[PDB]
Amino acid sequence: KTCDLVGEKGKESEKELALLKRLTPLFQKSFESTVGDMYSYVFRVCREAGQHSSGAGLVQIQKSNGKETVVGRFNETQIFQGSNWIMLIYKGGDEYDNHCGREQRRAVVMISCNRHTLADNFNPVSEERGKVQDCFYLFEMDSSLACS
Amino acid sequence: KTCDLVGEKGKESEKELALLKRLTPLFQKSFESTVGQSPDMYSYVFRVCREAGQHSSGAGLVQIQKSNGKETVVGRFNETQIFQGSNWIMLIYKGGDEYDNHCGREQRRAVVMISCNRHTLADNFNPVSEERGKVQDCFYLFEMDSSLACS
Ligand SMILES: O=P(O)(O)OC[C@H]1O[C@@H](O)[C@@H](O)[C@@H](O)[C@@H]1O
Ligand SMILES: O=P(O)(O)OC[C@H]1O[C@@H](O)[C@@H](O)[C@@H](O)[C@@H]1O
Ligand SMILES: *[C@@H]1O[C@H](CO)[C@@H](O)[C@H](O)[C@H]1NC(C)=O
Ligand SMILES: *[C@@H]1O[C@H](CO)[C@@H](O)[C@H](O)[C@H]1NC(C)=O
Ligand SMILES: [Mn+2]
Ligand SMILES: [Mn+2]
Repeated sequence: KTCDLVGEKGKESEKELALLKRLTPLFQKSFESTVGDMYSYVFRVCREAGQHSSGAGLVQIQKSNGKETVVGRFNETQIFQGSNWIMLIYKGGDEYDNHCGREQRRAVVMISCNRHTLADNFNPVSEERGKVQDCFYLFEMDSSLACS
Repeated sequence: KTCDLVGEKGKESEKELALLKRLTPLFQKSFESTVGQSPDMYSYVFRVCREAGQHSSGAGLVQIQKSNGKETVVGRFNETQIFQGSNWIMLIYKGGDEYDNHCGREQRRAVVMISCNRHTLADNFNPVSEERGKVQDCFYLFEMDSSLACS
């Protein structure tokens, strides 16, 4: 299984399919947040990032008790690009219980161009959980694949 | 009138409210860019939290057909979303005019990626692309530079 885009299989956006193809070299990799807090984050491109076979593309692990929360699933992927960046979004994460109208969590990853690395510097920016809807966890990473 | 964020008054995001305040210096400005070839040549006009249309439609970004001057609303500022990263700000206007034959006839949407540029308050507004080949979540993408996106 890989990233699933909106639309029927084989009928998805050619623009999105092309971007997934471009990021293929990153599928085998795993990315983890730094700083050594309370939560750690693990992110993968179109592959299982969690340890519970939940279909997670990005997970949040609470350090004190090992709780793994799915932030976004790769079976609900959106991907687009600009001049020197690529935005990847995984929807369908575990539902909130007291924020955001109890909607499913979502992960938004901004990949910026960096000619010096295939991929690195992955880290969370912030979590927007103060809205009535359309909340999300925001992350950033660098990759030469985002360059033009 | 100004940008309206999701949620009733008092239930809006503290982060979005602060970002909205930060963008104030851009409100008085207007941006334009002409792209495409006839009969599909368009003039895109964009404004931050202010009317961009030549008529009171509440448009934040409009697409003008150069052949007849007809305006199509890409996004309305009464449906604004704004967030920022380390050296960029993303602004989204939903509620544009509905597609008639694409994207399940959903309302158009404008996505503007504002990148940091320490040399200008705002410049280089440029239409990037239009995604109208999906069953949902279609959008028009634009880019622009602004020192306000610098951290
Ligand atoms: O589920 P509620 O009670 O709304 O709490 C929401 C919070 O849960 C924690 O376990 C983390 O996942 C936080 O990032 C999240 O914002
Ligand atoms: O309205 P339909 O028939 O779906 O066509 C959609 C197209 O219309 C044109 O006037 C422009 O606004 C294009 O950017 C848009 O993609
Ligand atoms: C994605 O997977 C989850 C978990 O099995 C499921 O609940 C959801 O319906 C799936 N969404 C899609 C794209 O069908
Ligand atoms: C956006 O403005 C239009 C124009 O009247 C309106 O139909 C729509 O309800 C507004 N969206 C919101 C946030 O209610
Ligand atoms: Mn909870
Ligand atoms: Mn039409």
